[PDB]
Amino acid sequence: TDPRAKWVPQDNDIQACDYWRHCSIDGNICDCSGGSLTNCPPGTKLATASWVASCYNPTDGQSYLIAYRDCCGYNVSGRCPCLNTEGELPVYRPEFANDIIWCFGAEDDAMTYHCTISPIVGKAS
Amino acid sequence: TDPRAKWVPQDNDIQACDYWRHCSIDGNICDCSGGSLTNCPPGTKLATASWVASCYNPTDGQSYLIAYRDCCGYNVSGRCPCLNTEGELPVYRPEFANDIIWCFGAEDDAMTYHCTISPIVGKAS
Amino acid sequence: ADDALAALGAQLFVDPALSRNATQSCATCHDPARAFTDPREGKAGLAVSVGDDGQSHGDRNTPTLGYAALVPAFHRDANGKYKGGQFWDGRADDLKQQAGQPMLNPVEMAMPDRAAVAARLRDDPAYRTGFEALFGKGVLDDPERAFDAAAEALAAYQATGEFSPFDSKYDRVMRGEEKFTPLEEFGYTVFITWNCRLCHMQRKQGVAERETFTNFEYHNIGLPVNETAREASGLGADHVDHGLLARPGIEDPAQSGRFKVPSLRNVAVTGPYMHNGVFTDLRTAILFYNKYTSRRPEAKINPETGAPWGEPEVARNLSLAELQSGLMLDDGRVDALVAFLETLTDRRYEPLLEE
Amino acid sequence: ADDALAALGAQLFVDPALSRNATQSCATCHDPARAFTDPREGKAGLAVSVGDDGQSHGDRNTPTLGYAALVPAFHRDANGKYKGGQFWDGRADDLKQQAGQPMLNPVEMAMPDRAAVAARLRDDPAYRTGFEALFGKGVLDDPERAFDAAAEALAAYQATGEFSPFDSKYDRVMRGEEKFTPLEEFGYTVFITWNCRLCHMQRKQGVAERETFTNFEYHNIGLPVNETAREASGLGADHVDHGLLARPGIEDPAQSGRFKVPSLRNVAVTGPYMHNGVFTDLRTAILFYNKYTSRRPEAKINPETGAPWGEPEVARNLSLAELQSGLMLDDGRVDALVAFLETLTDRRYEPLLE
Amino acid sequence: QETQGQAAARAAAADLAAGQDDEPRILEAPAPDARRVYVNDPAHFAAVTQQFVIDGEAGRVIGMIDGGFLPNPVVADDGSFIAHASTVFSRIARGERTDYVEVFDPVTLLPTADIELPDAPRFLVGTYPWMTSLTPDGKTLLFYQFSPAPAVGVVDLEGKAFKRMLDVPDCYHIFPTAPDTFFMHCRDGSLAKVAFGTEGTPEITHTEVFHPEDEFLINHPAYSQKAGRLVWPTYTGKIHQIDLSSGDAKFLPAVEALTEAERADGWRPGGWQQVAYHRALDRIYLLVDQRDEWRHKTASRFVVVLDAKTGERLAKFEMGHEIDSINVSQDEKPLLYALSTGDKTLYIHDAESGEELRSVNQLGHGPQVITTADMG
Amino acid sequence: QETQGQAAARAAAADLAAGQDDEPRILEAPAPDARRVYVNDPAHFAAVTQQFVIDGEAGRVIGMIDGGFLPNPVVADDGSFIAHASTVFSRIARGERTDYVEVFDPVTLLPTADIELPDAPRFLVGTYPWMTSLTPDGKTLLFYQFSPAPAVGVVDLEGKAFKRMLDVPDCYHIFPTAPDTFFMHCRDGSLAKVAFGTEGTPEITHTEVFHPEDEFLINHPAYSQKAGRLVWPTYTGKIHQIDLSSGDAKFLPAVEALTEAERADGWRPGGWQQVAYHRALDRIYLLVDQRDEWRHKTASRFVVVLDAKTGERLAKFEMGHEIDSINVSQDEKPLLYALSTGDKTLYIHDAESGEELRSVNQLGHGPQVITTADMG
Ligand code: HEC
Ligand code: HEC
Ligand code: HEC
Ligand code: HEC
Ligand SMILES: [Ca+2]
Ligand SMILES: [Ca+2]
Ligand code: NA
Ligand code: NA
Repeated sequence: TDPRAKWVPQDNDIQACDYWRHCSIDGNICDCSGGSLTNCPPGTKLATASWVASCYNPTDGQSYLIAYRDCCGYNVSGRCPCLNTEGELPVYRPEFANDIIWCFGAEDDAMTYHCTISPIVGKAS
Repeated sequence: TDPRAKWVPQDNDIQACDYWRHCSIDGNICDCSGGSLTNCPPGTKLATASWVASCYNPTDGQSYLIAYRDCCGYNVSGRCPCLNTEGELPVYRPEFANDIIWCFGAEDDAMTYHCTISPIVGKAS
Repeated sequence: ADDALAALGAQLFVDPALSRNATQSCATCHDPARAFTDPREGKAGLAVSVGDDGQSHGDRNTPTLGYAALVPAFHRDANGKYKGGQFWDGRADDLKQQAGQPMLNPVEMAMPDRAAVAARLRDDPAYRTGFEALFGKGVLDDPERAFDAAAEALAAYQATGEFSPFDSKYDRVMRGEEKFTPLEEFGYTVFITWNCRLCHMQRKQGVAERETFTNFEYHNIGLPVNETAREASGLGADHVDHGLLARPGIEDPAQSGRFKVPSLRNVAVTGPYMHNGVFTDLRTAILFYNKYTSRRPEAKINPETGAPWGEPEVARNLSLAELQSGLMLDDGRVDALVAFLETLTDRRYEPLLEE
Repeated sequence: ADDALAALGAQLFVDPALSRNATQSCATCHDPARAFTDPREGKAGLAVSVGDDGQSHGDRNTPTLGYAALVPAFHRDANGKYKGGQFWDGRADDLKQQAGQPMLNPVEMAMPDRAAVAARLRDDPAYRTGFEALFGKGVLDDPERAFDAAAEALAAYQATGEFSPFDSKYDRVMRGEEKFTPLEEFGYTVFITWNCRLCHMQRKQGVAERETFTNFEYHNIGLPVNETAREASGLGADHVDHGLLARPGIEDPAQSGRFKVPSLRNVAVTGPYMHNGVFTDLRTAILFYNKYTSRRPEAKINPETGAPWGEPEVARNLSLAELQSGLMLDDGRVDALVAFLETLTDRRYEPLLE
Repeated sequence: QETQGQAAARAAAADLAAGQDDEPRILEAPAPDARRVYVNDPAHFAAVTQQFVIDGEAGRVIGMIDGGFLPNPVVADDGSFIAHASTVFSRIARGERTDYVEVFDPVTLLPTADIELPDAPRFLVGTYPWMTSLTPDGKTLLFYQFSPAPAVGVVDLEGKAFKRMLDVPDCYHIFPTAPDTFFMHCRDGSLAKVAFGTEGTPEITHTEVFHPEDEFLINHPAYSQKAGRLVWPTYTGKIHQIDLSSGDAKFLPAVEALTEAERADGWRPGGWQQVAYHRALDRIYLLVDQRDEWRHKTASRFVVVLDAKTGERLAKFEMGHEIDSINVSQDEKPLLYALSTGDKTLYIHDAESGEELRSVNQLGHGPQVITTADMG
Repeated sequence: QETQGQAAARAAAADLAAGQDDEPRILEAPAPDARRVYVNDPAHFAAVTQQFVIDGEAGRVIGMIDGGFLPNPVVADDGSFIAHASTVFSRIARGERTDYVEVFDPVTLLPTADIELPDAPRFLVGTYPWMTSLTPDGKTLLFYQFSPAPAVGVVDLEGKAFKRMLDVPDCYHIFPTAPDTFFMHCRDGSLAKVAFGTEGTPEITHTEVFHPEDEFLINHPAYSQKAGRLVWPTYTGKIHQIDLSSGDAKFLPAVEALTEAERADGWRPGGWQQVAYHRALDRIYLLVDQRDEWRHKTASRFVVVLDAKTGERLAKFEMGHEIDSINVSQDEKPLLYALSTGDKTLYIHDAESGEELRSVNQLGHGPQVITTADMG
């Protein structure tokens, strides 16, 4: 609730903005509009582009590479809005930038933003 | 503020939902987005249709017929939203019904609802 | 004074001695028993009136003089709209400017000149007495003064309460003395929520003190030529009635085919309707407005002939923004407007409302 | 034990006596000095290899044997994509089924038949003893058993830590023992956020325990013909290499022109690239991917020829969803990718980088 | 006790612990069922709008569907598809208007049809469910037009094409009863039966006037197509029930949702979807509260529940929130859905005890319309 | 003390009492002036968005403009027109994408140009004012394209036509310095100068690399076209000032917004439009608060005002609200505009003393970008 304080990850609620994997999420958690943590809601199109972050997992003390992928071709969901910025760099380091609509590669050239999934893509560093 | 209480008109602030002329308004007060009590905001188009109501003017003890006209061809303003239904009858008595988008006759076939104006058209009888 | 000038106009009004053949007074065409309109049949029915020669027909319908005293003098407001005046094309500034015209008009009362009118006013000893007490000695001896003075007396007379008593059911209902029937109340609501109120209410907003159901503007509602009237008047198959453009001094081609919005007071008993008396029934004048709104075939057909309404006499500068309201009056709403419009009938003409 | 079995395959692997003229062994083409690929220049450069006969050329580039032991046995998964197997077209199920084919392939080792392979195994007293200790007495007198035991010993040898040592810099960085240079780390980041990690990672998500930079799937990336390699193979200018569709049993035309996703381990030291050797430079291999994304004139051009890439050898079943990422790899990212890939070289081949 | 976001946290950690792989993809929504509920959000007249597809049992959003300006949602009772009539303009809320119907697969939510309506003929009004309506066979969608005159537009969903406008009397709403027949309610107090072909003047028949000029019938009657029951409250909680199941109108006895003492104390219905009808239970649910007589669109805090045959009150629930709209699942042990336009939340109640069960928050900007499929 | 609503109630009361008539009509917005402020609402990625046109002095909404998906608003410094690069889709957020430029008359707000941009070329991103920019002559709009590679689109507002795409290296943002020239910021830490003749490859010079790998420059630098002053805060509050008045980039002394002390107590810039620059006062305004190093997009409660020349701190303002974006009018005795995404309110402060004067609430869903014209 203190938005300026260091962000404190938890590994117990994926729909909350402090879930560990959402460390550099921007927009809306897909799990809140019929997607899941790592899948898009029906009717939307999964981008192949991502921005990444190394997100600390309180649980195993390990850092994981989370490659956020957008689910596209719908109007923004309006549910579980979240913006975190752990390790988020400015647009000129696009690989780590999260204002960008990461919808590239999405079916049907879908480019509108609906929500963001939080898959692990490897070990950090 | 008790939404179920009898509505009490005032003749001292036109942006408040209890302003006397808004006794059957539905939507937004044009004065809150660049129009005025009886004029449309720039870029929007004035409907010629209207629904009417007899609204009590507590300044003069007289009841006036207010024929509300919509300003159309913009997305809803989102400012000074109000819904009042004094004497408001169902859709089948459309001259007294206020869910209808009264945008007919607006220039350029504009039919999107932006806000509503509250001109007097006569005295009540 | 105000009593006496009027009283003198009263006499002039009814005096055939102001026409060439002495067959015709203002009252002949503007008959008090019919809301100051012409009950007589000409070659175009009641569309147009016959002058003093018993032959010549006018090209426009004789309008009521009731409530004409409420019309502002002709002017252009700041929103560049012409407003007010007298005649259908507002070519006279006011009642006094208008009054002398029927007198010298060969299609109407047909006196050859002001002098011939003055000579008439001298032959009557009561006019010598009457005009001299209001305007001075030997006023009848000066054709200009005599003719101006007759016009003045006639204008004063038309401004009496007698011409505009405001004693219709609508007035009684607005003063609280009675209520509308359910049909009239529905008519009333329609009228003030549909496009009629954009033209046939004095003000754009607020409440008028002496409503006469017109905003005094000029509008081309796209009426066709009235062929029989136009044939009777002898103006020719190629003639166009340009409305307000015909006012000397109006050059603007956007004014072509625009006519002054009539007061709808007494509308019920002063058919036929529009500037060329083209429509017989009140209902037909109302149904005309549907040609701009309705999608149905029947909306393009004049119920009185079964044929299309007709190409506009003037096919430009139509009030499309006001006329194309996007909403069609159904028969329920039409019936309701007739009922409402009948409530605008002055008290003394409520007997004619029987028909 | 698996020790002894592997030790026997290690003898067989370097033994030219399993070729017709006794001029070549698995190691001739899969030269352990070159990440188990062929250094030898032919009628078609290093694009294809020359067999025992001194003139026959293959129509495919000799792949590394490093990490091939991590590839699953051939199978179709439940989302309907074939995965695993051996050869560029997955025509072998596993290392065992693969091993014997070179021995009997006329354009390679060219033994006539299994019996001739057995006869050669009998000439060496040390084979009698090694084989018999592992598979029992008289194994070498039965050609079928001999040949199969040979293929098994070869497969076991290729499954030793020697072929898949995971001692590359990439492995050492992921163990926390060292860091990537800024450029390598950029390349790694680019690799995992761009379309590359849609085919060149084991998993779709989660962390792989032994990453070999291939999901083992089959994709037609739309490569043209290697015109000289094709000329040298003498397969004909009419011939189309349909990749996976060539595996017996595969009938589905959606698989025509599809090849197994190579493991990118040691990629820096096993050029030329792709199933046909068409690209001599790693950088070319990477730039090839821009042809689906870049709108710039130069992306249509193979930098090694100066000319257009060439139509695909097989112009259907292109992996368009994956390849048309909508994003073009600029010079910087291509540089960073080269750096990243180089970190996938085994410790013993770090000298081969230069 | 454990929330769905907690369950999902726990399952992701366990997949990570076990190295279980999973391909990221587009989910399919669970099969439509009785406890699926759609909440439409007219967003207080915004030019674009959202419907939320919700699993009422879990209280989980299982899907969404975008719409345009004040769309009319419909949901095939049988669960086979959903559709809406919707309106877009070429420049957000200006320019060329296109009215169109989309039909959607109810699992993938992909549009399987996009049908242009010519001449932008939709009635733009705050969403009345019964202003666009599916025939019982699901092959035709009927939409009201008001301008230039009341009319009903016919859309063939199976051949994916607009068919025609029908001219109708001065009447409102569309309660289909047959593939070619629907009723409307007329200004003169009658119902009109409209029977229409592919061409020709529709057969139009009026019932008698069933209510006085001064009894006001609300804009959100409940109509159960499968029961042909039209439940029409008045401003006073007087309930008109019309049985249209014979294919003509049979006027049922009027019931009062509120007692005389309650009415003496200012109890009146109020809200948006003020009334719901449970078909299987033959039960009427009316949002009521103490309110001035012209506060008929404000939220209400109480649902009365009454036997549709006797008018007997069975329950009066205190909803504990400001409710604008109610609806019920049509299965046994129905859910009573209670949508707060103010809270943008669907409260999901047990309709028997009125207990709040769970809720779905964050449903757009001004959600107003609840639709359930009658599947059983 | 009288509010605008109250003053309006009295004028209307008096018109009614006096029997004054007036025509209902479409108002013109007051002439654009220095205190006109535009608030854009990217609406948290919603498919349609709004621009509020605000009279800064009166704290009154004087008009609005609708936009599509994450549109880029621009405002001609001379007040003669506004424009946006916008994005629509044929079905709310799905289907054929049309990117376009509209130019608007700043008093009727009517569009005067609608210029289609071939091939959906716009960069879609949280709104960065300097991703779409007007050249100083107002004749050309330049918009950034990211896909498939960095590029800049050239739009002729005078002939109302798209012209061509410009190839550029790995660079970002568009800072027009002239009719044919704009700078960008590059991944290698240089600025690129792009000069576009008429035809073929633009001429691209690079500057000196002016910051290391690990000095992070914000997505919303302030840029004053008429000053040629590029003002670029880093995450730490280190502010790069670049001069572009000569045509080529002269690097000004780098300056610090927070103290070396202050940075040690966790004072960091943070928000959206973190920095404002007053042209005539040569002055920098920065939103700062005590925050973790990776909470750089969160709201801030304080504004620091520093001398652009020396780096001296002129004021510290306790804004009294969670502010995300600031900007200032460019007149004398400037207003300091403080936009709270959270409150959806433009708080209008006196820039001298930080006092809150007035505010305009209800500015959409998540308003973010404040634009002002620089008029004198
Ligand atoms: C029949 C031959 C008439 C006689 C005699 C008089 N009038 Fe008349 N009047 C007549 C017509 C056909 C018209 C309209 C012609 C046109 O060009 O529009 C009129 C008009 C008036 C008006 C104007 C009313 C209005 O515009 O609403 C007035 C005030 C008027 N007439 C008065 C009048 C008087 C005072 C007369 C005797 C002095 C008189 N009229 C004679 C038809 C005939
Ligand atoms: C301005 C665009 C108008 C609107 C909207 C309506 N009316 Fe009208 N009306 C108008 C004019 C200019 C005229 C005279 C036209 C001519 O050239 O003659 C009229 C006339 C009538 C009449 C006949 C009156 C008479 O002849 O004495 C009637 C009965 C009438 N108008 C009624 C009417 C109704 C009921 C309307 C709403 C449907 C309506 N008018 C609209 C100008 C305009
Ligand atoms: C040159 C003439 C070769 C000799 C001798 C051997 N191999 Fe080979 N190998 C060669 C080529 C051109 C290919 C690819 C051909 C194709 O059809 O795709 C191969 C392939 C393999 C593989 C599969 C590796 C993979 O798919 O990633 C294995 C496991 C393999 N070869 C091993 C192998 C052994 C054990 C040999 C001695 C018995 C041997 N090869 C000989 C080229 C040549
Ligand atoms: C699936 C659609 C793929 C994507 C996306 C990428 N690669 Fe790939 N790669 C793929 C296949 C099926 C093959 C073999 C192609 C053939 O038919 O021969 C390859 C090959 C390479 C190579 C050559 C390696 C070798 O020959 O041993 C390299 C260096 C390579 N690929 C790299 C690479 C990079 C860096 C990518 C992202 C830009 C990438 N590939 C995408 C399958 C797919
Ligand atoms: Ca008449
Ligand atoms: Ca190779
Ligand atoms: Na003239
Ligand atoms: Na070659």
